[PDB]
Amino acid sequence: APLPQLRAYTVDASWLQPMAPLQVADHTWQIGTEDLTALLVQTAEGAVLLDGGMPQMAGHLLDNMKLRGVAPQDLRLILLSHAHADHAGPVAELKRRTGAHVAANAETAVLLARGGSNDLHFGDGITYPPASADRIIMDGEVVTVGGIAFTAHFMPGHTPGSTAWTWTDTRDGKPVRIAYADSLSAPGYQLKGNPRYPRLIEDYKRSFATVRALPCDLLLTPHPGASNWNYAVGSKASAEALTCNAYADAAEKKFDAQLARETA
Amino acid sequence: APLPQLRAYTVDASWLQPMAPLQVADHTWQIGTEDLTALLVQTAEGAVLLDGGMPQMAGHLLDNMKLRGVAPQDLRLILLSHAHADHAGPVAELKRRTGAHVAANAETAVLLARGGSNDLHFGDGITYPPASADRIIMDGEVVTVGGIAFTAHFMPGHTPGSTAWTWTDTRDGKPVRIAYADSLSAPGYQLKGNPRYPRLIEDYKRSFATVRALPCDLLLTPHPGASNWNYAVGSKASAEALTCNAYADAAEKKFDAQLARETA
Amino acid sequence: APLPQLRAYTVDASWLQPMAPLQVADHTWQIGTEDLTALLVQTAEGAVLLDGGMPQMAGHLLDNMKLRGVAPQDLRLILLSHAHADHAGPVAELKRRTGAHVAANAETAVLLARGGSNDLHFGDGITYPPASADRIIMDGEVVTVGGIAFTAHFMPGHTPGSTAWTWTDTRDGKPVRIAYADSLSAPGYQLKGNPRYPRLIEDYKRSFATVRALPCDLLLTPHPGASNWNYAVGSKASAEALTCNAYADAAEKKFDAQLARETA
Amino acid sequence: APLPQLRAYTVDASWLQPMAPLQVADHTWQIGTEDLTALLVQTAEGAVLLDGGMPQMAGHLLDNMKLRGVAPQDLRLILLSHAHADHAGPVAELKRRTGAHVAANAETAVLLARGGSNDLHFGDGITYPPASADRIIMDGEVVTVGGIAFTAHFMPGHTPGSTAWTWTDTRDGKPVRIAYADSLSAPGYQLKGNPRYPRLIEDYKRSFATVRALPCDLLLTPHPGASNWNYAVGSKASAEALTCNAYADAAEKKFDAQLARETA
Ligand SMILES: CO[C@@]1(NC(=O)[C@@H](C)C(=O)O)C(=O)N2C(C(=O)O)=C(C)CO[C@@H]21
Ligand SMILES: CO[C@@]1(NC(=O)[C@@H](C)C(=O)O)C(=O)N2C(C(=O)O)=C(C)CO[C@@H]21
Ligand SMILES: CO[C@@]1(NC(=O)[C@@H](C)C(=O)O)C(=O)N2C(C(=O)O)=C(C)CO[C@@H]21
Ligand SMILES: CO[C@@]1(NC(=O)[C@@H](C)C(=O)O)C(=O)N2C(C(=O)O)=C(C)CO[C@@H]21
Ligand SMILES: [Zn+2]
Ligand SMILES: [Zn+2]
Ligand SMILES: [Zn+2]
Ligand SMILES: [Zn+2]
Ligand SMILES: [Zn+2]
Ligand SMILES: [Zn+2]
Ligand SMILES: [Zn+2]
Ligand SMILES: [Zn+2]
Repeated sequence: APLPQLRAYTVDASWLQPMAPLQVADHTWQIGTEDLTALLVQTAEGAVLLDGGMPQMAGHLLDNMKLRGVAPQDLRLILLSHAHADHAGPVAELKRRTGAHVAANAETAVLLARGGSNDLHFGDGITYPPASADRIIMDGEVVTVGGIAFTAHFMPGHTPGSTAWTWTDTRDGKPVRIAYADSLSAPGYQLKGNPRYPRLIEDYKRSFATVRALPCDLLLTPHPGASNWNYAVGSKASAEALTCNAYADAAEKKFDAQLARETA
Repeated sequence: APLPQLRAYTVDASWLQPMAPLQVADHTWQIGTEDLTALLVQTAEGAVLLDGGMPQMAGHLLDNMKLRGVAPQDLRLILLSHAHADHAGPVAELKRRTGAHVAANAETAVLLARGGSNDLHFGDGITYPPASADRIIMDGEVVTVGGIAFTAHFMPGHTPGSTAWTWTDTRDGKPVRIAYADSLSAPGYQLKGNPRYPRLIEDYKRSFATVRALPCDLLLTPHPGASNWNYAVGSKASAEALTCNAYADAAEKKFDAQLARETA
Repeated sequence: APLPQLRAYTVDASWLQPMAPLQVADHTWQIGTEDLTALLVQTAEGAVLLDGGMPQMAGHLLDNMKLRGVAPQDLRLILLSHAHADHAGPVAELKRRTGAHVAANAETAVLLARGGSNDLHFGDGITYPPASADRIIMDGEVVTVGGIAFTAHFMPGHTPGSTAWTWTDTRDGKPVRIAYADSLSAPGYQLKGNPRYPRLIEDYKRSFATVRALPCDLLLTPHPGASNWNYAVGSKASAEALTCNAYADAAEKKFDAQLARETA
Repeated sequence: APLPQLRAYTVDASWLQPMAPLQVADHTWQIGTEDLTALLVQTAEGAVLLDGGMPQMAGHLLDNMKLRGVAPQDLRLILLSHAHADHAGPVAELKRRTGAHVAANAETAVLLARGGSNDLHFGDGITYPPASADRIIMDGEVVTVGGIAFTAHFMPGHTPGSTAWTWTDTRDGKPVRIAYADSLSAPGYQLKGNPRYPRLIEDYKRSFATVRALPCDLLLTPHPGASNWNYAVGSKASAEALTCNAYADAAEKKFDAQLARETA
């Protein structure tokens, strides 16, 4: 009776289904897969990448950047929603091949430093190549690349360092406020009495109110289904997209029902 | 046509076949599995562990230490042959649960810090939970725990930081010189003209002569088959064990034949 | 006209004035200097150290532990108030010489990892030997060593990872609730409109209310003058010590007057 | 009798004496001070910096890069001779302000990671802001930026990770082989029987022969006096510069006389 073999982190095939660069605004592009968000922001002084999806998506992201006329040495910054294998996966390979820097808060940096290992809820079941954050960011801090200002909004819950990013782009000259809000889900998390996360419920509740008050005209999430984005239809992808109020309100209802069932 | 799924590092079942603590000398014990070496050294001032095998062997190692009367807080040091997933796997979990420190050289420390990712030959196919080395060790440096002196011998080749450890134990009062020599194999390595490792052949050749001159009465290797150890038979495990000369000479012949076929 | 020479972090002589182990409770001891707190907690399963003061105090701390019958290998844990050079100074040297582990939150860990460099308010003027945190701690998490439970209380302000620690000791069988609250001062900090710390005022205000509600019978601070401790008189050191209410209330008044003068 | 105050790392004023960009070859520039080398290499695809001198020289280096028409975001790589405070000082500040990556070997990376603390010979007397190496380099590995190939040559001795860099530039179309060899000095080092560095003498001797065989037409050293460079005279700076043979031969004679006096 030998010890069990290691089991690989397998996902649905749609998470690894590549797609062409879908345009979100004048400078914002979706360059990930159909069910995983990876936002590219093109400025005059370089490019910014938000999330990267699964670790094996590193080659696909560079091809889309090549399609948008972005050389690897033009990627200047990498911002993260939260440092899980399905979002910060290819960060390590992207740093070695692009010369880009990574900005994250202390909680995301320490989770990124150990490659998702020793997760508060998943243990070591979702490991990915570790990377190091080059700039430590605080709540409400502004990061500027090529004139576009990125304001950080801490929304702890899914991970201790879950961060939502807001920036103002344009759509035919008219300004649009984009809000890339992180996941508000707790899949299989022990909500009450968790010794690894004692104030988990208080952080989720504060994060619900944080997402409601985000300056947002167009909302995006790491998993596009959470905000009803459908990258497959391309032109009509943002048709049924939720607001920040509707996204946080629906997430809180599923959180309260989940908390009530945990006490049962 | 989606991107490929991640594939888990799977090994032969004998590598994960637990065994009772086999005695090597008065203070040296084999507490790993049948085909993976994990040496425990009991002193009066604490315990020292050499290697740990696969990551999922962390629970098995603590049970054997419990069988030998070693509490988790008595493990004081963790020494490594080389920082691969099948040898330094459970190092991260052991540090969190035992309060032990890890001593390794700079090359093993940087490979251990990124959890085996970005391997010079395997890329990211053999990732394990990352750990941090607490003490950086040089070639020929002595580490002393409870009166037993551990001398490091750098033997680069399999990994840039492959290290052999020598210490003198006893067997019924009579001293015996133990040499835990690292692997001298190059499974699928590009030996000549490797841009990631330009002086690979020069390091292997120097490591062959290094193993021959090791002060050794009893030889052990991370994979027990490399030195003809058979942990299954227990009492007669060291019956057909090789010398340091025979181990390095056989490894060099397989290396030269492999190098000659690579040029073909 | 050459560039300026580096300037060393110099303090008042009383901060470096060694003292004998002063007893705070049955198991709690002050083993630092006269104007710098370094708390030693002796249990049956090991010892815990809270803060260490200046970097050059590493030799003095081990001598006091020797006076209390604590060998270097008995120090099991190192807890921190905040990772500044005058409190977490000798942490790096203590880890190499004691085999102890360090527990801190993500913000204290990243500041400890870069040795106090790139401080949000002091830049690189207060660098100390860097150390690595072995266990990442969350708000309200309990750390247990030898039966004594240490509960963490995040109180950001002086540093982003300022932490207060509470544990219950005894004094002749009678239980006493000890609260080691971190500094609530902001010496020369830009409080309003700080780009490195946008929500600085909101964190201080929340930390003021956090200290008021600490379960505390006896209060201690990293700088003993902040809570009116006088380690010099020894037996009557805790005579005029402040409560948690009086400490947080006085710190908030000095904070409000400082904020009002910054707007002037 | 209080503990001693910290003492700052003070150097001669000429080490901090700024100078205008002196031209070494078509693409190689000296942009450091008069007695500290900091080499800038301008290519079409970016710029490469070799060493940076003292930590307080970060502002001076960016001004010279501005004089050469190099924006901060054009510095792509930072190479190091060895990670001491007087050579790798401003590496941490340069990474935060330029978006550049650092390439070094494992021994230089671990010394750079702890900011020069716990030095094998100087202890903690020469601490500088810590930085992290982004790419780990092996002996003989080639690093290419903008068409210029940088070959690494390990020459351990002054530090365990001392590295010499060779690249081929031009001087009016004619190619010139530049060799930036690291220091071969051992100021106050215990050469024989050093427990922190057992094979110190064997590494110096091997490094002496390594420098002799460097492909070199023009030699440069971190301290320009070691190779008889005089940056002050500008146009005639390379007048009396030594060869690789003369530099290694003179360093070995001073090493042998120093070793013979240590035995006395
Ligand atoms: C670690 O990645 C996740 N978990 C998994 O993929 C497996 C392990 C699973 O839980 O089934 C995780 O958390 N995500 C989220 C999110 O909302 O962020 C949701 C909803 C589920 O998918 C990813
Ligand atoms: C990464 O671990 C190893 N490789 C594998 O397990 C797979 C990936 C494989 O190569 O088939 C590796 O190297 N080892 C050694 C050794 O001699 O050290 C040998 C001989 C083969 O087993 C382990
Ligand atoms: C970095 O250490 C401190 N600052 C200094 O020592 C110098 C630089 C200084 O500010 O004069 C710092 O902050 N402390 C505190 C505290 O309350 O924690 C107070 C009140 C002042 O002393 C230490
Ligand atoms: C740490 O920096 C050095 N040492 C000092 O600056 C002080 C501490 C000193 O030794 O007097 C060091 O080593 N260098 C070298 C070199 O050859 O690299 C020489 C010759 C001396 O200067 C620098
Ligand atoms: Zn997730
Ligand atoms: Zn997810
Ligand atoms: Zn291996
Ligand atoms: Zn192996
Ligand atoms: Zn402070
Ligand atoms: Zn202080
Ligand atoms: Zn030096
Ligand atoms: Zn020097």
